[PDB]
Amino acid sequence: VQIVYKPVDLSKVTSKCGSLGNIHHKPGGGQVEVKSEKLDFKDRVQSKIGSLDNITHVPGGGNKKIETHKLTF
Amino acid sequence: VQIVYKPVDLSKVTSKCGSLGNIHHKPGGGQVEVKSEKLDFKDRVQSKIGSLDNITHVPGGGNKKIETHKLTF
Amino acid sequence: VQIVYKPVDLSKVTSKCGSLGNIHHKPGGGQVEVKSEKLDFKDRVQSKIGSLDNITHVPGGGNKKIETHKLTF
Amino acid sequence: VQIVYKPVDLSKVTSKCGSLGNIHHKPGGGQVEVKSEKLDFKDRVQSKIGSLDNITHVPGGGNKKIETHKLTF
Amino acid sequence: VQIVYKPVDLSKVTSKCGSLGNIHHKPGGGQVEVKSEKLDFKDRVQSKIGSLDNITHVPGGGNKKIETHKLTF
Amino acid sequence: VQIVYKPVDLSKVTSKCGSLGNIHHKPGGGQVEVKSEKLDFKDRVQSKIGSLDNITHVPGGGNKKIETHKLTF
Amino acid sequence: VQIVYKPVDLSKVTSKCGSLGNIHHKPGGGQVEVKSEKLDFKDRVQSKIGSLDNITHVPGGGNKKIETHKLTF
Amino acid sequence: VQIVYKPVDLSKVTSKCGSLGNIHHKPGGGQVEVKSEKLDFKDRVQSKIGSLDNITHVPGGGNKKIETHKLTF
Amino acid sequence: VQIVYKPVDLSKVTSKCGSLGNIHHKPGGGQVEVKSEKLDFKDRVQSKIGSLDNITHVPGGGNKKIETHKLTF
Amino acid sequence: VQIVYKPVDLSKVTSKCGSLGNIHHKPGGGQVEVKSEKLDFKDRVQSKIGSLDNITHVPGGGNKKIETHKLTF
Repeated sequence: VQIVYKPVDLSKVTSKCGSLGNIHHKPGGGQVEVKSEKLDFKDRVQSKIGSLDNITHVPGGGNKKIETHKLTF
Repeated sequence: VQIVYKPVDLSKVTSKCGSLGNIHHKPGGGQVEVKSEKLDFKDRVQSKIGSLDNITHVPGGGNKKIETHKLTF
Repeated sequence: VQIVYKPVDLSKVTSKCGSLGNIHHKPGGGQVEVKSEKLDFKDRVQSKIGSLDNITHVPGGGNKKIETHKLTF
Repeated sequence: VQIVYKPVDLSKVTSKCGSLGNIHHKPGGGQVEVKSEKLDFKDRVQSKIGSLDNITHVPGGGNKKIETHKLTF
Repeated sequence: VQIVYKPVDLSKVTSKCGSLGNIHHKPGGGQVEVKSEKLDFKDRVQSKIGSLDNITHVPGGGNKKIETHKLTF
Repeated sequence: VQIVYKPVDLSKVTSKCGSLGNIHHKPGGGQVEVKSEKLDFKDRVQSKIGSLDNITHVPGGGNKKIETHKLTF
Repeated sequence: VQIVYKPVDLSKVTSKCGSLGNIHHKPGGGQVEVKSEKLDFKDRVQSKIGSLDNITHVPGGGNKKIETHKLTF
Repeated sequence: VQIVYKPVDLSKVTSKCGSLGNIHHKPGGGQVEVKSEKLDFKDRVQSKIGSLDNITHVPGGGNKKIETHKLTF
Repeated sequence: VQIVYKPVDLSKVTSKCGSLGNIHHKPGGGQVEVKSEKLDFKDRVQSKIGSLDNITHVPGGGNKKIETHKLTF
Repeated sequence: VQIVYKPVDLSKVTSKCGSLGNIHHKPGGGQVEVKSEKLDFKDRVQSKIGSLDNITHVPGGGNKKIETHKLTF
């Protein structure tokens, strides 16, 4: 068996921006209550229990490229 | 058996912007109550239990390219 | 068996920005209460229990490239 | 069996920015209460229990490249 | 069996910035209370229990490159 | 002229209570914005401009008696 | 002219209470913004401009009696 | 002219209480911003400009009696 | 002219309390910003400009009696 | 003219308390910023400009009596 894998990639993900400007993120805080008894978990688990988060994310370009290659014989 | 895999890609994902400008994110906070007894979970699990989140996301281009290649013999 | 793997990649992820500018992140704090009894967990687990986080993220370009290559014989 | 692995990569992740500017992160503090009884955990576990964190992250470019190569015979 | 692994990489992750500027991080302190009884953990565990942290991170470029190569015969 | 003023008062304002009990006042905070230019005021003026107040008032009897007597000749 | 003023008062304002009990006042903080230019005021003026106040008032009886007597000849 | 002023007062303002109990006042802090240019005031003026106050007032009886007598000839 | 002023007062303001108990005042701190240019004031003026105060007041009876007598001929 | 002023007062302001108990005052500190240019004031003026005060006041009875007598001929 002969396998040739050559996925040539010539590419760009780009952006141009003059300015981003005035960004105002001003939340009132609220209130979060979470009640549970038993938390049992495993094997690739991501969790958030009870939160009040504020995220301001202002990159000067946040261009993203995700690529995967899988060859299984 | 002979397999030739050559998916050539010449491409672009792009943007241009003069300015983003005045962005105002101003939430009142509310109230979140969550009640449970037993949380049992596993094997690739993502969860959020009880939240009050505020996200302001203003990238100067957030162009995205996702690509996957799978060859199974 | 003969396998040739040569995924040539010529690429760019880029951005240009004049200025980012005035960014104001001013949250009121709220209140978070979390109650549980037993936390039992294992094997690749990420968790946040009870939080009030504030993140301001302003990179002068936060361009990202993620790439994976897997060859299983 | 003959395997040749030569994933040549010619690439760039870049950014240019005139200035970042005036960034103001001014949170009110809130209040976080977390109650539990038994914490039992193991094998690649990351956790945050009870927090009030404030992060200001302003890199002059925070361009990121992540790449992995895996060959399993 | 013959295996040749030569993933040649010619690349750059870069940034240019005129100035970063005026960055003001001024949080009010809040209050964090965490109550538990038994903490039992092992085998690659990272944890934070009860915190009020403030991080100001302003690198003059915080460009990052992460790369891994794994060959298993 | 003869004026006799003798408004005799025999009275009670009273209360009895076993217990008041469990009182929970838990507001989410909201947001108040007030804009004006010129505030000009005088002669017995009470005012509140822009507020977010929370009052919990639980007296163990808050019985009130208000009485006024005015004789003008 | 003869004026006789004898407003005899025999009275009580009272209360009895076994217990007041569990009182929980737990507000999330919000956000208040007030903008003005000129504040000009006089002659018995009470004012609050811009506030976020939290008052918990739990007297073990807060019985009140207010009485005024005015004789003008 | 003959004026006789004898407002006899026999009275009580009272309270009895077994216990006051568990009082919890736990506010999240918010944020208050006040902007003005000129403050000009006089003649019996009380004011609060810009505040975030928290008052817990728990007297073991806060019974109050206010009385005024005015005779103007 | 003959004026007789004899406002006899036989009275009590009282309270009894077994115990006051567990009082917890635990605020998160917030943030207060006040901006002005000229403060001009006089003649019986009380003011607070910019504050974040926390008062816990727990008297074992805070009974109050205020009385005024004014005779103007 | 004959004026007789004899406002006889037989009275008490009192309290009894078994115990006051466990009082916990635990504030997070916040942040106060006050900006002005010219402060000009006179003639019976009380002021606080910019403060973060914490007062715990727990008298074993703080009963108060205020009385004034004014005779103007």
